[PDB]
Amino acid sequence: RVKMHVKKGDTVLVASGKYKGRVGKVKEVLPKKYAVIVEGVNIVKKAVRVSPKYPQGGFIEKEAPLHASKVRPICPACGKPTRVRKKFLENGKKIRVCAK
Amino acid sequence: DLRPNPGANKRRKRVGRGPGSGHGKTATRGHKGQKSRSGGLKDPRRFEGGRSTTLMRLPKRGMQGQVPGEIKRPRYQGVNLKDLARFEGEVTPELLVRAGLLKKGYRLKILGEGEAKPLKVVAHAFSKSALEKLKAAGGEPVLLEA
Amino acid sequence: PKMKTHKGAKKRVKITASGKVVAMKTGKRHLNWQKSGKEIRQKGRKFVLAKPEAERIKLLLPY
Amino acid sequence: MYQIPVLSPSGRRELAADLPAEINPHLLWEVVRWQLAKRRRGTASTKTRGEVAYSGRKIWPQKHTGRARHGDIGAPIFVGGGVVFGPKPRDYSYTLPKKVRKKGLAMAVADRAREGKLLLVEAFAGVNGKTKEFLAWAKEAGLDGSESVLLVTGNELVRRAARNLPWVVTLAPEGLNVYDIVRTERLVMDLDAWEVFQNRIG
RNA sequence: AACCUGGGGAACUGAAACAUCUCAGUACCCAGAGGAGAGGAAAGAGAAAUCGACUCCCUGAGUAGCGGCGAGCGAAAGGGGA
RNA sequence: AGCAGCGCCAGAGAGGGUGAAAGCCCCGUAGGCGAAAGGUGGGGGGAUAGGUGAGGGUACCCGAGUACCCCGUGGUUCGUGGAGCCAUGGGGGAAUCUGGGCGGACCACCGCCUAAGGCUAAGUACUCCGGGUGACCGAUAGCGCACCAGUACCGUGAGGGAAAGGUGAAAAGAACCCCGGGAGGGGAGUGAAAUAGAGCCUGAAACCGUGGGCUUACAAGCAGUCACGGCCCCGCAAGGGGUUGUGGCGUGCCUAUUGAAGCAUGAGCCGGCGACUCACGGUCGUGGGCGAGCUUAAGCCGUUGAGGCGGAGGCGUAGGGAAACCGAG
Ligand SMILES: [Mg+2]
Ligand SMILES: [Mg+2]
Ligand SMILES: [Mg+2]
Ligand SMILES: [Mg+2]
Ligand SMILES: [Mg+2]
Ligand SMILES: [Mg+2]
Ligand SMILES: [Mg+2]
Ligand SMILES: [Mg+2]
Ligand SMILES: [Mg+2]
Ligand SMILES: [Mg+2]
Ligand SMILES: [Mg+2]
Ligand SMILES: [Mg+2]
Ligand SMILES: [Mg+2]
Ligand SMILES: [Mg+2]
Ligand SMILES: [Mg+2]
Ligand SMILES: [Mg+2]
Ligand SMILES: [Mg+2]
Ligand SMILES: [Mg+2]
Ligand SMILES: [Mg+2]
Ligand SMILES: [Mg+2]
Ligand SMILES: [Mg+2]
Ligand SMILES: [Mg+2]
Ligand SMILES: [Mg+2]
Ligand SMILES: [Mg+2]
Ligand SMILES: [Mg+2]
Ligand SMILES: [Mg+2]
Ligand SMILES: [Mg+2]
Ligand SMILES: [Mg+2]
Ligand SMILES: [Mg+2]
Ligand SMILES: [Mg+2]
Ligand SMILES: [Mg+2]
Ligand SMILES: [Mg+2]
Ligand SMILES: [Mg+2]
Ligand SMILES: [Mg+2]
Ligand SMILES: [Mg+2]
Ligand SMILES: [Mg+2]
Ligand SMILES: [Mg+2]
Ligand SMILES: [Mg+2]
Ligand SMILES: [Mg+2]
Ligand SMILES: [Mg+2]
Ligand SMILES: [Mg+2]
Ligand SMILES: [Mg+2]
Ligand SMILES: [Mg+2]
Ligand SMILES: [Mg+2]
Ligand SMILES: [Mg+2]
Ligand SMILES: [Mg+2]
Ligand SMILES: [Mg+2]
Ligand SMILES: [Mg+2]
Ligand SMILES: [Mg+2]
Ligand SMILES: [Mg+2]
Ligand SMILES: [Mg+2]
Ligand SMILES: [Mg+2]
Ligand SMILES: [Mg+2]
Ligand SMILES: [Mg+2]
Ligand SMILES: [Mg+2]
Ligand SMILES: [Mg+2]
Ligand SMILES: [Mg+2]
Ligand SMILES: [Mg+2]
Ligand SMILES: [Mg+2]
Ligand SMILES: [Mg+2]
Ligand SMILES: [Mg+2]
Ligand SMILES: [Mg+2]
Ligand SMILES: [Mg+2]
Ligand SMILES: [Mg+2]
Ligand SMILES: [Mg+2]
Ligand SMILES: [Mg+2]
Ligand SMILES: [Mg+2]
Ligand SMILES: [Mg+2]
Ligand SMILES: [Mg+2]
Repeated sequence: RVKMHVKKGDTVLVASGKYKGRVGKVKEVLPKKYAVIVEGVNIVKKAVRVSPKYPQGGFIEKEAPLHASKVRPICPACGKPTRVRKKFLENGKKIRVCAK
Repeated sequence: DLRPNPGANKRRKRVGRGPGSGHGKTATRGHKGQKSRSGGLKDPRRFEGGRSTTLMRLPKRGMQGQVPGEIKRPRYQGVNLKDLARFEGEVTPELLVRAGLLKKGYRLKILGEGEAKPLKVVAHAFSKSALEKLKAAGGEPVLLEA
Repeated sequence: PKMKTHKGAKKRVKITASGKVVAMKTGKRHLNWQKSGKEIRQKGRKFVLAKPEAERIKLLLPY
Repeated sequence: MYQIPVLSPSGRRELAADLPAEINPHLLWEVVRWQLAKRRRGTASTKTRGEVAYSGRKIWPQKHTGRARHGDIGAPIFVGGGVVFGPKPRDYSYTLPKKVRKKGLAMAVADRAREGKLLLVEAFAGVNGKTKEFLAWAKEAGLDGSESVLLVTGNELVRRAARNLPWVVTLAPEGLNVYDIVRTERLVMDLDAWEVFQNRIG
């Protein structure tokens, strides 16, 4: 509960810092930390790997989660605050003026 | 006129003294110096001679008390007819207390200094002297009875 | 919290409208015997105090 | 002083007043000091060696131990121990003589008039509680927003308007008080209020 | 937890010793009550042919009085309030 | 998010967060809406239990080991006092309104009230609990506990009772090579920064060390100071800094004392903790408001860091006397 926010698995712009500007599908949202994942901060883990299984495990420059606040959702007009509007039955989220 | 300088009036200067210092008031306290300068001293007004007090003097106050004590009894408030001149109309217990110089003191007694303005002045008692003062220029009406 | 008046003093000392402190003279209640008329006549009246007079007033308070 | 600017549709009709002439600088202070002490919460407390937790067991013999004589760990020489003359909570209020409060109110409002900044108004065209309206009314009124303003008014909607403006201090008429008056640059008040200010004194 | 009521109930200490007195009906022990507990519709007040249950605050008042009349202790009625 | 440019919102410019300093990014804020279920709920409504008349006669009833009296005590402002009132351990022991109790011994008068059965909301007290706010603390503070604390540990036991918070924006937590058994390091790498590298922000002092400058093995010392001189260093020089050779001078600090370098007290050293406060009431002084006046207390209304109402009451305007009383005396 309450832990909910800005977006979810979908499409998003990053008004952040390093990746200020970039846009991308949020392949991840973890609310316990308040952090999403797009394709922005993606830094390098020199690490072999933690668990011995699967010998090699990757220097992978994997996708470093973001403060869920540095990303904004987006439509025809890109990057808008979200409004919540009620249909005739449910709750769908209109945007700064558009919808979806 | 703003919060800068509506400041205190060049002299209400709050400034308590501090006795831990090194220069001012120092090893000892504000004063001190010695011993029996610690947590207290016997009184020292009324009390400590160290000896037989200067209540060598002696109760005269005949009628100090009695178990049930104070005896209710009509007390009279002296008001001069010099502070009477202060107005014109019909001066009465109600009035002198209603504003000024009576104050619930069950009984009005006009008396004494000043010159009497010719007028009615009800009260519970007058001065042999003040009865004159005004009786020689106006109405003296006396207290209640029943 | 509110000093209490000192009843012992109340019971034996008046503070005069100017500010003096009056007491009955000591010495007139049984040392008595043969003492001049003067002696015990003189003892009959009130006197005025001094430095303890100030000590005195401190007690008689709401008084 | 005397002639104070009034507003209405029909224009500036500068009406007069009977506010003091002399401003006791000090007295204002006395009142502002007072408004500010009475508004305190007592709230700061600390534990004497009494309220502190530790047992009272005298910590050692005090003899032939050859450590320094001691009682309980509660004692303030001890770290963790109880505080000495640390603050208990308390009432900071005092009753400033009414007459003094009154003088001050006058003199405050007084001060601001002689300067010029006092403006009684009326033509509150700022219909409903919508900043943008009062913002407009403020414009065509000589309230650039450049100077701090204590709007005093009965009109709760006018109140609603000014509210969220950083340069403004809305406040019902009876709320008039000297800290606030001085606290600010311009005094602007509804005539219905300056009437009630004249009630408390006029 | 604390608050409350009843049964029981200290001493240091103060009095510049101390015993009455004080500390204090406090500390504590015990029984009970509860969202409170007590008190409560006059065999009352106390001096006005007056008031009109009870409880709480302001006041009365450090007054009335109590007191090895020491140290100290310390009301009520009435008045303003809830 | 700073600076700049041009905009907008505001019943919302409380506050928090986001890589630093954001009304407009995020969570909020103002304003406004919501309960099937459980709890609460006379505030509104309804109903039931109950309740309400006037005169005359009658003298039936109106709370018993009770009133009352005495002995012993308690409560009260009341300490045996002139000692009532209320309460009651012991003894005696009534009446039913021609009854009884009280109004401070007692009596007479006048007046008040109806004991010896019980119940009664509100106003009041408190704070384990939830929330809001702070001229409240900021890890030796604040609760004993910000941390896995009533723990560890200590006591047979009652019981006592600690210490211990902080990488970074993100773990990106340092692959890989090298020396080493490891630890730990050196490179490489990440990071804005790694003397931010993992009890890792800042990182003071005591304390230990390495390098450099001046200095010291015929010299006497509260360890410094004054002078001159040599050396080293900064500046073009006039100058300054460091060091100390010789000469002059020179009895630590605090405490306590007639008197301390004192062979009197205290102190290994450093860091942090550590002692004249507040409340009420007095009394002087002082800044100010008002003035023969001045001032409100609880509280009520307002607000939600707005004030106002509230004269009960207090101080003052008359003193003197033990008092009755009299009164500028
Ligand atoms: Mg941004
Ligand atoms: Mg002492
Ligand atoms: Mg002697
Ligand atoms: Mg005088
Ligand atoms: Mg004679
Ligand atoms: Mg008095
Ligand atoms: Mg204790
Ligand atoms: Mg403990
Ligand atoms: Mg030792
Ligand atoms: Mg503490
Ligand atoms: Mg209690
Ligand atoms: Mg003693
Ligand atoms: Mg003693
Ligand atoms: Mg003593
Ligand atoms: Mg008890
Ligand atoms: Mg219960
Ligand atoms: Mg309640
Ligand atoms: Mg109850
Ligand atoms: Mg009961
Ligand atoms: Mg009855
Ligand atoms: Mg009763
Ligand atoms: Mg009647
Ligand atoms: Mg004696
Ligand atoms: Mg007592
Ligand atoms: Mg109330
Ligand atoms: Mg109340
Ligand atoms: Mg514009
Ligand atoms: Mg901000
Ligand atoms: Mg809903
Ligand atoms: Mg609702
Ligand atoms: Mg109710
Ligand atoms: Mg009906
Ligand atoms: Mg019926
Ligand atoms: Mg009949
Ligand atoms: Mg009996
Ligand atoms: Mg009797
Ligand atoms: Mg007794
Ligand atoms: Mg008795
Ligand atoms: Mg006795
Ligand atoms: Mg009797
Ligand atoms: Mg009996
Ligand atoms: Mg009688
Ligand atoms: Mg009779
Ligand atoms: Mg709480
Ligand atoms: Mg709380
Ligand atoms: Mg605190
Ligand atoms: Mg701690
Ligand atoms: Mg620590
Ligand atoms: Mg805790
Ligand atoms: Mg053990
Ligand atoms: Mg790792
Ligand atoms: Mg390495
Ligand atoms: Mg390799
Ligand atoms: Mg091996
Ligand atoms: Mg390791
Ligand atoms: Mg840095
Ligand atoms: Mg560093
Ligand atoms: Mg390590
Ligand atoms: Mg380490
Ligand atoms: Mg270091
Ligand atoms: Mg060098
Ligand atoms: Mg040599
Ligand atoms: Mg050098
Ligand atoms: Mg020595
Ligand atoms: Mg020594
Ligand atoms: Mg010694
Ligand atoms: Mg030390
Ligand atoms: Mg030693
Ligand atoms: Mg004081």
